[PDB]
Amino acid sequence: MQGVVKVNSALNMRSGPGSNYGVIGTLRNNDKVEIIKEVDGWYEIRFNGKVGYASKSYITIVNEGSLEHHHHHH
Repeated sequence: MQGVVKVNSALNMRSGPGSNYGVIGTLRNNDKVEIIKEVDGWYEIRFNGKVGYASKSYITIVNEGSLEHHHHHH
């Protein structure tokens, strides 16, 4: 499992799953991270030996049980 962060500039990381906790670090775009689990819609990721949560809007799950091959749109 590998999560991908998509942000125009940079996405802030938080110790708890909420904006109330506050930013504990800064994440860059195209930054591969390891997802531990999803709680309250928030994704648990680990970076630099630190554990926190990130917004699902800026995080896209890779291979979410996909199986389609050589798929073509329209």
